[PDB]
Amino acid sequence: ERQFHLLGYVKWPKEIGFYNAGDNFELTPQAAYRIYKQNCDETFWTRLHNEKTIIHL
Amino acid sequence: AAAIAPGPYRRVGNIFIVHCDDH
Amino acid sequence: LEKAWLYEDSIHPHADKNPRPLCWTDPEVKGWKYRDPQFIRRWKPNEFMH
Amino acid sequence: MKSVFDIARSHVTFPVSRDGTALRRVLKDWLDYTECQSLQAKPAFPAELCITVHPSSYTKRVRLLLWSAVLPWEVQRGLSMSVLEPSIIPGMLFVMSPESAAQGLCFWSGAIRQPIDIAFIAPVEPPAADTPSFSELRQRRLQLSLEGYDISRFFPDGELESPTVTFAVQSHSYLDPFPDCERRYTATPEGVGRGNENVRYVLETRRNLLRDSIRSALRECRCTHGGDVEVTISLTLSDELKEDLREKARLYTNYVVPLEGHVRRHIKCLSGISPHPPIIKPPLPVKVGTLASTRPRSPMLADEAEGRPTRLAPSVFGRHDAPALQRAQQECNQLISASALARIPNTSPRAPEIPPIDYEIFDLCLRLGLCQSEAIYYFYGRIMREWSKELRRLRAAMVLREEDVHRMLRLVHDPSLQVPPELSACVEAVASLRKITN
Amino acid sequence: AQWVPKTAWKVSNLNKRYGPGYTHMVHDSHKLREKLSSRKGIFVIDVRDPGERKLNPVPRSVALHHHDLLSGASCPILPQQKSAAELFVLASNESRGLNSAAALRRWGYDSVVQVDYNTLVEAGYVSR
Amino acid sequence: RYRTAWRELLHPLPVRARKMEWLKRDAVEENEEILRRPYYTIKSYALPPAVGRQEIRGGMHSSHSLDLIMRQPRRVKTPEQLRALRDRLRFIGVTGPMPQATSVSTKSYTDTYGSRLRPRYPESWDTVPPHQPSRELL
Amino acid sequence: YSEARSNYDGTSLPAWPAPGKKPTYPAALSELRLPQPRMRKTRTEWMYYHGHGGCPGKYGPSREIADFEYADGTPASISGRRFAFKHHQDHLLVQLIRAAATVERYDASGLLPRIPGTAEQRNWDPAIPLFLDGTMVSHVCSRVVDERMGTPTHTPNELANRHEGETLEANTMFATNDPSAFVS
Amino acid sequence: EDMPLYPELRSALRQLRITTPSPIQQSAVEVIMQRKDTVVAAPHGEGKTL
Amino acid sequence: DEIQRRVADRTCVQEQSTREVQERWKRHVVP
Amino acid sequence: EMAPELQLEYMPVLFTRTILGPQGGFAGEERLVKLEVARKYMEAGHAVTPTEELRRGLWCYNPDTDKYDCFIERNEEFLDFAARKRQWLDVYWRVNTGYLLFGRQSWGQGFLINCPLRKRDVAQKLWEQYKVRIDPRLIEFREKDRRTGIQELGHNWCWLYLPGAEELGINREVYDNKRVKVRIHVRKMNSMFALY
Ligand SMILES: Nc1ncnc2c1ncn2[C@@H]1O[C@H](COP(=O)(O)OP(=O)(O)OP(=O)(O)O)[C@@H](O)[C@H]1O
Repeated sequence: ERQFHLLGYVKWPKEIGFYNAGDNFELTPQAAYRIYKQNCDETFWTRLHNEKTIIHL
Repeated sequence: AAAIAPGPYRRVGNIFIVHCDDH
Repeated sequence: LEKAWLYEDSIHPHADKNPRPLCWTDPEVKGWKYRDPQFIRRWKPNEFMH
Repeated sequence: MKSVFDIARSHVTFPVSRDGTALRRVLKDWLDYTECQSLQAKPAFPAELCITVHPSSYTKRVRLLLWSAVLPWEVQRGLSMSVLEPSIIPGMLFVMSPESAAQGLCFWSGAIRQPIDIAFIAPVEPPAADTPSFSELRQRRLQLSLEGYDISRFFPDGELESPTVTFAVQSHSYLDPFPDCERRYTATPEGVGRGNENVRYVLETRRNLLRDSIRSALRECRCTHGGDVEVTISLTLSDELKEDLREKARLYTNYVVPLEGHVRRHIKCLSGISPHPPIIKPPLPVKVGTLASTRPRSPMLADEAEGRPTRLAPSVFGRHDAPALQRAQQECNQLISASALARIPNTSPRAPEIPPIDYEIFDLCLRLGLCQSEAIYYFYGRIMREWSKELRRLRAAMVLREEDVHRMLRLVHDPSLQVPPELSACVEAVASLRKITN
Repeated sequence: AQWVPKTAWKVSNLNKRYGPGYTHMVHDSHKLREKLSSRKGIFVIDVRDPGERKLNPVPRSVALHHHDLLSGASCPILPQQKSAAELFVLASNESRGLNSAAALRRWGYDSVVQVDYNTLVEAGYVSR
Repeated sequence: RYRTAWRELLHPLPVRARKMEWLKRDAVEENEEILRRPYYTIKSYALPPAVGRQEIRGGMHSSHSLDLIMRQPRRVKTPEQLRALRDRLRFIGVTGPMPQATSVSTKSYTDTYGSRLRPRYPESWDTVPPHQPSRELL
Repeated sequence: YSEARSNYDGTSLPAWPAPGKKPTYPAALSELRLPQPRMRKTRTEWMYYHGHGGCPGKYGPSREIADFEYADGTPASISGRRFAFKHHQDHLLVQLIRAAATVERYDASGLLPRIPGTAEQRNWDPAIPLFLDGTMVSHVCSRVVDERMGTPTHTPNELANRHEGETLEANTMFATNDPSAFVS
Repeated sequence: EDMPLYPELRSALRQLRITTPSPIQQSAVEVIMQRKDTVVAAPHGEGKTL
Repeated sequence: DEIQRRVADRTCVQEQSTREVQERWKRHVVP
Repeated sequence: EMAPELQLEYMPVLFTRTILGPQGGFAGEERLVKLEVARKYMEAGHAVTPTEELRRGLWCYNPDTDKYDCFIERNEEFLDFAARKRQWLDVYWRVNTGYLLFGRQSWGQGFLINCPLRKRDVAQKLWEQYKVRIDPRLIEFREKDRRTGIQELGHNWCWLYLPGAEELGINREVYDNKRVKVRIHVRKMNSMFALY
């Protein structure tokens, strides 16, 4: 837990994302769609962001 | 309330309670 | 000392004893400091002279 | 419109390091901009006041035109001798220093024409972005920044560039004008933001603006209560307003600090402070040390040479009697006794020459906030002594000119400033006995 | 506007050449009289010799010693509201007046004005 | 910081001992602060005694009732009331005669039972009377 | 039966608040004048707070209340140690009364000075402001104790040689009026 | 010259042809001028008389 | 934001070809 | 005002040259100095007998040309300025001349102190054995002492900054008119004067 909080990662609820069997941070498709709906028109959003949202869906 | 306390004045001293804390 | 059963693996023949899992808290739980974050203050309608 | 940037573009040519009249002209022009120009003639920039309604959401925004006060004269003047009104609501935005914010911020109704409502706000970051990792990232970015202003005093958190920061009103208060120029005359933040280093922005505007806006925003509140509601007040700045704030901070950092240094040098010059074989061997300057000679004998003795004299010690090269030693001391002008050397200093007995008091510079510093502490420390005692002596002469019945008397009388009767009561009373008594008014 | 602190003006006393000492000696009789007649209370403390204050009695005045004032033995008698309270130190010696003013400032009373017996008489606070 | 790194190795006491020594220093400073107070304090008859007090806040202390008594206004308002209460104060074991202003038939306990005789006091754990009335005479 | 008194009269403060109101809690921190360090009260400090001076069985109800009584209500007898404890309480009260009477007679005679502290304390502590304008073996012992404990340190003879009667004067050119310099 | 002497004593020293004080005179002259009971201890022939 | 600010120091083109377009889209759609 | 039996041991003296010490004075001061000290001063030439014309005006020592050709009229403001400059030079001389002794406790024969010395204690000892009232803010510890203090047992020192020197013109005679070197000596004293 000390190393986790030192690197600076956050414990999100399971509805958002979680560390899967390979300890990779997998993001929920619902969470990805909501992140898209919020950050549609931001400056950093890109074609690759839309592609990854479709990938998660 | 912004003025000096009226009436006569009484002088009040003090007393000490001393407790020995070391040998 | 004989009341200790040491097994380098999880396999042990003490299944008929039903050993209850022993849970102990390490006394070192200090964070050594914790400053509270700054949050946006929430105001009440009657607070503004009402 | 006349702006501080135009004033600096005009002052670009005045030689301040070589002349004193040019520095006086610069201070006079800044005093003209501060007192002779109208607040309506000074440029303003738009901003919005968001009010989020949480039932436990509805948001209402108000159009505000804010005057930015970043320079010291603007900050100390405020809404003094000016009016807000001669769909958008006028206002004034004060940007304080972290040094002054760590201390208790206190505002006062100094020569205001209208009762004002002030709001102490702070730039707050979301909790997810408020972690020490993002804080360290912001610190590294500010250290690597190439901007003009000093990051230590102006925006030490990057709230102008942070995409997630929001300027939240952490406290509010009001200021009522004095009965002479037109019941709380002072205001300090309380509750949340008490002694907070993040509360560095003040917003002065029309009285009861917050309450009126909250009342106009709360419309469903009646039904939600008939069938507890919270309010969140935040301030959003336009891009042009943020650019003006950044430009004022840069102008401060790059112009006022050298201007303050020139004012300090001028005050020092006006106070009189200007920068710069025999048997007895006198003290001589230590020879220049080589690499190994300057290198100590041990790494622990590196701090031993912290405090060392730059001159050697006097010495006697032989064994002599007392009359011979005294004759040698008299011939070499060097005493042997360290006690005698310490007790008999070679100092000038006359007082250093000091030019007369510059009431113009004193008044300019007191009215512009530039080197105010230096001006006080260097001239307050002189002025008090001169006026006390003149008052003694007048009571027993000059050196004090009528122009200086008029300047001091105006400075004392200025409502926008506060002078000590002893100085005010002394000036008033001297004027009343010398038959000088206004 | 931002309020300049009262302690910002204390940097003048740090001048080693024109320091205060190493002075409210001038008062308009009419102004002092109207101020006292508007206050209508006990705001005058006289710090002077007992024989002196017996020779020149001043009613409605508090007879205290400057050493007591400096030590703080008169704090419960002091007005206890150091903001709005203004005190008048009556001393025949200007040095004693300055010392009493310094003691009151140390205990938290900045609004302290030094008055003279002749000034008080010509203002009419002391009856005859 | 070689000198500091070397000084860190030089310590006669552990951290707890150093903390105790610093607490002792704070106690000495408290004694000095208490001794720096004046000998007396000029007060008034009307105002409560806890008005000119020079002074871990918000919680109740062991002197709560004492502070309440010090904060409540004084019960003797004027020296006239002071003397009107003190003149009726009577001393029994005082050496000397006492007046008979009010009543004549009323005799004193000593006038009735001499000076060597005492009333039989109930002697119990709660009632401890002054045994041996002859030891009290110097 | 059973007796429970924390006071001589048996009176006390209301132990319980009004129904539905927040209670009052004692100060948990040790009563140290400095704001830091902050330390929770020890058990001995809590005993001192609640009135049992130091340890249990001393200056509290556990010692003042009678140990037993007969079933018909008859109280116990007076023990010698009980009489000694009553005399000890009387001795404390007599100490208090005599000290207060001494202070009162000193104030009446005018022996209480207007300057706080003694001359040694004024010469040692700079936080105090400047106030300007039979047998004899025991007496000799007091005099030598005073001579040994009056001046703990001397001014170096290089500045003022005390053998010639030279003394230094107070140089208050860099002094301050506010006590915050010594308080903080 | 560092010790206080009257002009008549200065002339007496010049008459006796004495300029520099001996170690006993450097120490004992000051103590006696302070009016203290002094024990002037020095070897033979060091100016103990003066 | 931190990524973009650290990349723009050693970026290829010094102009605002794409970032100004992104800012225009934001200013036109978001508010 | 001094009693005659005491004043018999003094004599009025006008100081021609500034002299630091308990029996010294600034140039142009009328001072009652002891008999022997005044004799030494008048023999060295640093003082004269206060005649009336001398009290009006007196020639003082000029350090620029090393002669007594600097005439000075004794005025009120001049006496004030000279008294203040003399106070500054006197406190500098007191602080820079001798040591400052601190008797403290140290468990065993260690090298450090139990409770480190702070600016409050330094100012306390300054006032105690030098009769100098300052505020602790003017004291500056060394770089190795910024963290803890004078915890080291033995010979130590710190800086004492004296701000008001340029207004008085004390930049030439003093080696450093901005700060003084306060030699401090800490001694392990377990006697009654430990208190720590
Ligand atoms: N400062 C001086 N310089 C040179 N000569 C000196 C000085 N003082 C004393 N003398 C000479 O030293 C001689 C001896 O002096 P003095 O009689 O004091 O010695 P003494 O110690 O008394 O010897 P003794 O103990 O044998 O009597 C004298 O004749 C004197 O001239």
